[PDB]
Order: sequence, then C-alpha cells, then structure tokens
Amino acid sequence: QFPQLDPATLAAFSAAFRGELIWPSDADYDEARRIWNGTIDRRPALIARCTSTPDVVAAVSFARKSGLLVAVRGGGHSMAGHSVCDGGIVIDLSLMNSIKVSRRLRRARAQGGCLLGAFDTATQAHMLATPAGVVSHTGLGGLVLGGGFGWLSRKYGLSIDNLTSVEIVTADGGVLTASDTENPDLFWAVRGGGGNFGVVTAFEFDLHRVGPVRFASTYYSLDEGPQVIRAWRDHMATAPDELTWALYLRLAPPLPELPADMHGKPVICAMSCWIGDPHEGERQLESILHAGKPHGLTKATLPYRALQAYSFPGAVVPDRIYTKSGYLNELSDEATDTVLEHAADIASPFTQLELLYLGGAVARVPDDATAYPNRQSPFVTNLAAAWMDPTEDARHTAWAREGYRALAGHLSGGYVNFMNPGEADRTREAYGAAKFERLQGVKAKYDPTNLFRLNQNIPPS
Amino acid sequence: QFPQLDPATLAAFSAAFRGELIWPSDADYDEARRIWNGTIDRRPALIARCTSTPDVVAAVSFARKSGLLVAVRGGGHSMAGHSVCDGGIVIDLSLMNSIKVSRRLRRARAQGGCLLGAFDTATQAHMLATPAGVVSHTGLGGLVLGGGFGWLSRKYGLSIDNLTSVEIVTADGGVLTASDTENPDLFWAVRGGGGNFGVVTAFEFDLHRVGPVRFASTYYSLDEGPQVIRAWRDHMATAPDELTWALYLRLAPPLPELPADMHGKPVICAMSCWIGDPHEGERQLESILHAGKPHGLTKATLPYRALQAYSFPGAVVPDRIYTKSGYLNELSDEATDTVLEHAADIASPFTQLELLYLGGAVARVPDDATAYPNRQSPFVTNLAAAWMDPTEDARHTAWAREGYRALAGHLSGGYVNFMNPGEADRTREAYGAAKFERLQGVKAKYDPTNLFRLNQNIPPS
Ligand SMILES: Cc1cc2nc3c(=O)[nH]c(=O)nc-3n(C[C@H](O)[C@H](O)[C@H](O)COP(=O)(O)OP(=O)(O)OC[C@H]3O[C@@H](n4cnc5c(N)ncnc54)[C@H](O)[C@@H]3O)c2cc1C
Ligand SMILES: Cc1cc2nc3c(=O)[nH]c(=O)nc-3n(C[C@H](O)[C@H](O)[C@H](O)COP(=O)(O)OP(=O)(O)OC[C@H]3O[C@@H](n4cnc5c(N)ncnc54)[C@H](O)[C@@H]3O)c2cc1C
Ligand SMILES: O=C(CC(=O)c1ccccc1)CC(=O)C(F)(F)F
Ligand SMILES: O=C(CC(=O)c1ccccc1)CC(=O)C(F)(F)F
Repeated sequence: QFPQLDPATLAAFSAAFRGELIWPSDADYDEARRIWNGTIDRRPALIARCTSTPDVVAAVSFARKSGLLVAVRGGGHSMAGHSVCDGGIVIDLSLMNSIKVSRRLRRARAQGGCLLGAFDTATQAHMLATPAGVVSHTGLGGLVLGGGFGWLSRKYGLSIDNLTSVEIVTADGGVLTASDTENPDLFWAVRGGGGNFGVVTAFEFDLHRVGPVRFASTYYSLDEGPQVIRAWRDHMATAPDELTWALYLRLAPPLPELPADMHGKPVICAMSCWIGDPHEGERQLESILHAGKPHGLTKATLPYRALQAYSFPGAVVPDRIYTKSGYLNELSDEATDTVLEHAADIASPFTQLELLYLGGAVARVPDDATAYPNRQSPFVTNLAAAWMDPTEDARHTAWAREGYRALAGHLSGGYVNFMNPGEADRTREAYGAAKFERLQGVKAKYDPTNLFRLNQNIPPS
Repeated sequence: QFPQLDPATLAAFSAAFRGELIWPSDADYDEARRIWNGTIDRRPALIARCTSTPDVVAAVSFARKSGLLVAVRGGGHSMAGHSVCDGGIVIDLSLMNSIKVSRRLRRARAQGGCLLGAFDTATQAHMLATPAGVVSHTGLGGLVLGGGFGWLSRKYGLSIDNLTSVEIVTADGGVLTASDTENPDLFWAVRGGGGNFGVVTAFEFDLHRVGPVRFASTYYSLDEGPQVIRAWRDHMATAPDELTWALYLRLAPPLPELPADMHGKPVICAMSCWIGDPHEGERQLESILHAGKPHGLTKATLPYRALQAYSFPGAVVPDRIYTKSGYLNELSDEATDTVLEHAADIASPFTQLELLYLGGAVARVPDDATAYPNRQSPFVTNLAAAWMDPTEDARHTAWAREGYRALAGHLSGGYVNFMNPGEADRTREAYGAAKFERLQGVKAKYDPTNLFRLNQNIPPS
C-alpha cells in the first residue's frame, strides 16, 4: 500500500502524466478504490486517472519499471473484481469518456473509459447505435473486450461484431492500431480476449440507424412458471431476429403497476422489444404477452437511448453481488423445473435468475472469426445474487452456487464477463482448447511477461 | 475561412495545445462545422477540439492574439447558431465529456463539453441527479449557463440553482474558480449570463437522490384544447412541486399506441411525471389524465435516466429549426384561444407549440440571487418550428413569427436559451434593466474587449 518507489522514475512519470494521481492518504482514495462489486475491498498503492493515450503509455511504463501489479479500470463493473488491486496501480480510464460520431460514415470512435450511456447518448444524437449492454453505467471497455451483448444483438451481433479497429497500449508501452489489416492477430484476440493484451484507449465502431422501439415488460406468477418458460424457449427457437425477449426470475418489485398482493414474492419478469417498425413491434409483442396471465404490463414506444436506460427501475443500488453463469445449447423441461425450484428460494429483492436468448446475428458469425466463444449456444443463464448486508454474504453466495451445481449437467462454457472472483479456473473451459491455445500465442507475442493479469487471464504459452 | 495567420503565434499555439485541430481542407471539416440548427451554414478558419483546461487556455490566447472571432461549442444546440462562426475559431469542447461523481458528498464535477445523457448516466450510477434539460444530446455547457430547466426543476430548481462552482477560462487566458465565496460577482453572472464571461471548463453540482419516477404521456384531440389547457393551467397553480406537466401541441406522431385515424392530425401531447414516490405518483397522474378524452396513453415507472432519454420518440432527426419563445405571468382564455388557433395551422410533423409550467422551486429563489431572469413567470411558450426542406424556410419561419406577434401582448421577457439567430435585440428585454446593467458591469471586468460575443451578448461596461 505504501511500497517504496524509485524517486527518479516517479518524477519522470509525474512529469509525463497530465491526469490525476490518487494516493492512499488522499480524502478521495476510499471512494475511488470502490468498484461495483462491493464485496471487493482492496487497497491500491496508487490510482492513476488517465486523460489521454500518452497518459496511459506513461502509466503502463511506470508500472512495468516499478513492478507494480496492474489493474485496468473502465467502468468498474467486473463481476470478479478485476479493476482494483492490493498494493499495485489502478490505470483508471474513467475520465477518458470522449466519443466522436460521424453521421456520414456511420462510425463512432469511443475512448476506452466510456460508459455505455455516454456512448448511446452520442450516437443517438444522429439516431444511430450499435450493440452494447443493457445497464447504462456499465463500462464500454471491459464489456466490449469480452464480447458484449444486449438488446441490439439478435439483430446486429455482439459489440465486437461491429468493432472495426482499436488503439491499444501494449505492455512494452508501445501504441498500436489493430484491425483486419493491421496486426490482425491482435485484432482477433481483443475481440473476446478481455484486457489480456493491452490497454484499449480507443474503439472504432460501425453504427446502425435505430429509431423508436416498441417495448413491453410484464410479470407472471411462478404458478405459471413451466408454461411461460416453455413458451419462451419454443417461441425463441423460430423468432425473427427483430424480437428480443428476456426472462428475469426475481421477487416482484413494489411498483404501482403490480398488485400489492404480489410485492416481494418470486415472479417471472419478462422484458421484450422489437428492433424495427413499432407497428410491427406492437403486433409481435401482443402475440407473446399472454404466455401466462400478464400482471403489471407496461408497453411503450421508446427511443433506443431510453430502452438502454430502462434497466432496471429500483429504489436502491445493490452493494454486494455474486454471480454464477453459463450457456446452454438446449433448455429441457427438467432444466426448466430446476430453474423454477431455485428461483422460488430467492431471498433478496435485488437478486435475479436471468434467462437470456441470444442466437440470431450472434450465431451467424463463424466461430473462429473472433475470440468470443459459445456463439452457437443460444441460452444464457445467470444466477445474479445481489444484496446489502455483509453478514448475509454466505447465504446469498450459497444460493447462487446451489443453483449452478443443480444445473451443471445442462451448462457449457461461460461468458468471461459474468465470472465471479473465485472463477479463475473457468478460463480454459470458457474459451475451449483451440481458442485458449491461439490466445496464449497472441499473449506470448504481445504480453509475454503477463503484465496484464487482472482479468480472466490467459498466461502466455 | 482561409485567413493569414502569424507563424510565431500559430507555432506557440501548436506547442501548447494537445487536442485535435480541424482545418478547412480536412475531410471531417464539413461534418464538424454543422450544428443542430441546420439553417446555420458557416465556415470557420479553424476548429480546435480541446481536451483539457490548458487546451482551452491555449485556444483563447491564440484567438485573442490572432484577432479571430471566437465561437465556443459545447453540445451545439444553440437555437441562434452561436456555436459556429464564419472565418474565426471554434473552441470545440465536445471531447471534454468527463464527469466525476462522489456518492458520499452527493457532488459531481462535469467538464464543459458534456452531453446531458453522459452526466445523467454518471450520476444515476449512484441513483443521483440534478436538474437539466429533457433532450439527452443537449450540451451541458450552454444549457447551464443560461439557467437550465427540465423534469426536476419544479422540485429542485434550475441547473444553476444546484451549481456550487465553476472553473472558467477568461479572455486574457487566465483560469479562475468562481463560487459563492470566490469571485462571487463572476459566479452570479455565469448563473444565467451565458458564455459572455469565459469558457467554462468544469461545472460542480450538488446532487439529489432520484429513484424511479412514475411517468405518463397521452394525446388529446385539439378540439378539446380549450378544456385541456384550462384544466392544466388551473391545476398547475396549486399543484405539488413533485408534479411536472407539459403540453406539446403538434401533429400526432404515427405511433402504434394511437389510432391510425389520428395520425398526422392536430393534437395536444401531454407529458407528466411525479418526482417522488411512485405509488403517490400513480394517484396524482391518474387525477390529471382526464383533462380531455385520453388517447395513446403510455404509463411507466422509469429510472430517472430513462425519463431523461425519453424525449422524444421519433424516427427522423429534424435538420432545420426556428424558435420564438416568451414567458407569461398568466394564461388567459384569450391567450389560450390564440395558441389554439395557431396550433391548428401547424404543417410540419416535427413542429411543436410547447406550453411549459415552471414555478415551484424555481420561483422560490429570490430574483436577484442569480443572473437568470423571469423566475416569477410560471408559464413558457415556445413556437418551435422544425422541418427538413430548405425551400420551406420562409413558410415555417412565418408560422412562428405570426404566432409570436399574435401573443406578444401576453408575453414578457424571454429565455436566452430559446432565442433564434435573428433575436440579438431581445437581450435587454430578456434580462430587464437592472440585471442587464449589473451583467455589463461584470462584463467590463472580465471580458472588457467583448472577446466572447457569439452568445446572447452583453456588451461591457
Ligand atoms: C449491472 C451490470 C450489467 C451488465 N450487463 C451486461 C450486458 O447486458 N451485457 C454484457 O455483455 N455484459 C454486461 N455486464 C458485464 C460486463 O460486460 C462486465 O462486467 C465488463 O467487464 C464491465 O466492464 P467495465 O469496463 O465496466 O468493468 P471494469 O471492472 O472496469 O473492467 C473489466 C475488465 O476489463 C478490463 N478493462 C476495462 N476497460 C479496459 C480497456 N479499456 N482496455 C483494457 N482492459 C480494460 C479490466 O482490466 C478488467 O479485466 C454487466 C455488468 C454489470 C455490473
Ligand atoms: C433539442 C433541444 C432541446 C432542448 N431542451 C431544453 C430543455 O429541456 N431545457 C432547457 O433549459 N434548455 C433546452 N434547450 C436549449 C438549450 O439550453 C440551449 O440550446 C443551450 O444553449 C445548448 O447548449 P449547448 O452547449 O448544446 O449549445 P452550443 O451551441 O454549443 O452553445 C450555446 C451557447 O453556450 C456557449 N457555450 C457552450 N458551452 C459553453 C461553455 N462550456 N462555456 C462557455 N460557453 C459555452 C456557446 O458559446 C453558445 O453561446 C434545448 C436545446 C435543444 C436543441
Ligand atoms: O440482462 C442482462 C444481460 C443482457 O445482456 C441482456 C438482457 C436483455 C436483452 C439482451 C441482453 C444484464 C444484467 O442484469 C446482468 F446481471 F446479468 F448482468
Ligand atoms: O419543450 C421543452 C421541454 C422542457 O423544457 C420541459 C419539459 C417538461 C418539463 C420541464 C421542462 C424544451 C425542448 O426540449 C425544446 F427544444 F423543444 F424546446
């Protein structure tokens, strides 16, 4: 926490760095070191808030020279706690939030510290968008490096499927460009390979015109769980790419649109949207809403920016979280029953057992085209425990691990961006052997000393 | 646009500036010089995209030494076209979008180029907010310096009512902090006096906790205008601060929630929200939704960030705009009829005649406490023509001027941030004589040469 540093290499860093430095003695240190996963309580020797690419070069080089463990932070959403370290340096990108958008080229260049909501605001000024995650204050950086999925993904692919280049700072302090035509081996690896290869300071995306979206959210009783889940699974198998429909098993929020009868009881929350014409969307959504008897139905026609901002309306931000996630190639009636049993046990009002259906454009990309594994598995399930009181940690964590073990014969792979702090050992199985090995080769080339290891780490071959 | 610059002056600027320059021969120049108001077609000698406070110091000094007319650009929303100039320099802040939020202090520091949606994203990560306008890609900078109102204003005031300090670069290249206790004269003047005093590079705000908001929008036939507008004005006179209710008279958008037979015909779109508990909001919104026969009702409980992203769901971004706006102290039956007559003539599908009710917290601040005038007028009307085809300019512009002139006996003052490119002469009546004199005094002190004059301009002394 107070390691001895070399005064000469500290002063050279300071001279070369235009951003802000936050030391352990500083008033803002305890807030600056907090990340969204509040179970993670670590104490860096230094937080370096970078403001440009040359800042990130100076910070990488200073870390390498001084032997400080490197954490990189974009939006601080790491479910595994990777964006903070004990006794090392946090290369904190959160002030590097600039976005340039060309309407004529349908292109955006976003800095590596952007939040999604900043990005979506900027592109939507021109009625443009590209796929990203569903919660606005997530970081672009970590989300994209792992793949990135959300409402636009069935239609337009993963975030990475719209990424045309990056600017990246490597472990040796060099600044590279990677694209299809420049360092393409690195360009393959960053599209799914996390922060293993360097600090991405700029991302360039192709964009799509996305106008108003018909959206619906409704809640179903768990008494109708099997019918509603089976309807969802069957429907999604043949659904237009334009339809996205997700199920969140959770206690019913105390909202005025729901009867007070249901508040605080486990329910299915179904969220759906039509990426396309809203009149068509109204027809499509009406056709799926009666999977069970709907309660607390909200339907609206939203700019895409508002769809992105919608998830989720609650009164309190959860402090502590723990997640267990995997993909499924099929969701059987037996797995459905398992999901429903484990959902009925949910204790916290912030916890959700999520059932997502990807496929569509995501699955049309060939498997070997990027480092993102599992494109062909259309289901994702995430036991997303969240709560407030640290004395409850063992109970919440146990719930998520029990549900995972019960589902484990159905599950395959894992999204690197849903891994928890204990899941370092899941990397090889997440990627599979052929991808894991190709990534190790890229690692050997670009980060042979594994300078960047606070991630779902790929050691160099 | 191709002026002769001094090589020593230019070189000095180059050495001190770390942002991006855009020259007239560059491929991105025509896109970079476009502003939201597409009727404004100007060709600067240089666009300087600043990335830091020192960048702005360098651009200001360069402009002063070179005699280049200065445009300052935040989000580019100027109804008057002030953020681009022929032959001068645009000090372009749009890459200065960083925001730091302290949850524990309930404070945000935001750079002068931020978009609202970026700010709201950042504060909402903590369930915090402060008031700002209702269209997410508006710039923070110009909106705040003229006062800044939106959904949170009846409860929490203008943006400026939550401002605690600014960092500002003045005409002589100096960097100052202004606050209640530091350069307080300047701090008075920036709260409502526009960009007249310098380039604001950072704004610091107090924040509030703002959880889910109950929201409604519904459309009434314009045949019910008399009763709807009467209900609105009478209800708002005694309404809780928590209620905000605005009327947009427009052609009905072709949305699936509306019957096809109302598409494209004159209606009143009413939008309302309760800033407070959502069960209470449901009861309050239900009580006002029958001002006329409601059609196309949308009711939702939204995160405040989604409320901010909502305005407005349309499929096309209007290229050309023209606004005429004023305040009213009261809204008589005869003014009501005048508005309704003028609204029945609307031609473009993007044009709206807006009727806002402010009051609440905005009117509880003493009139002399900031440079914002007209606090005690609760009504704002804005004839906001918007269209696509340049051959239609004379027609749309006439509609707006005609409605304004018909209302002018009822109107007082004017919001500087709704002024059109032809309204330079409205500055003294907008502020009133005492405020305008005090502002000229502050101007003589901080901008004695009127270097910053692309704004609703206050000449010194
Ligand atoms: C509430 C919430 C909702 C989410 N929803 C979705 C969703 O809808 N879809 C989805 O796909 N994912 C989603 N996620 C998961 C998310 O993709 C991961 O948590 C992601 O890693 C977050 O990125 P970040 O920059 O915010 O996180 P951080 O904790 O800052 O970083 C995560 C990892 O990326 C690295 N990193 C970050 N920025 C850079 C960079 N610029 N260059 C190099 N390395 C970098 C870090 O070193 C770390 O290894 C969500 C997360 C949260 C917490
Ligand atoms: C679609 C739309 C919706 C709007 N809705 C609302 C609303 O709900 N509420 C409301 O109050 N207003 C609203 N407005 C009006 C708005 O407040 C003004 O248009 C505002 O001036 C825009 O600021 P900007 O930075 O985007 O514009 P710009 O055109 O970049 O700047 C406008 C003025 O401010 C100066 N300037 C900008 N940034 C700075 C800075 N950092 N320091 C010094 N000078 C600066 C410029 O020199 C210029 O004089 C809206 C505008 C638009 C176009
Ligand atoms: O739902 C998500 C995951 C998701 O990406 C998604 C959700 C709906 C539609 C498309 C994609 C965010 C979330 O709450 C999580 F906890 F899982 F992280
Ligand atoms: O009509 C508005 C709305 C506005 O400021 C407002 C709207 C609702 C509540 C409080 C304030 C401004 C705007 O976005 C426009 F450009 F059209 F003028």
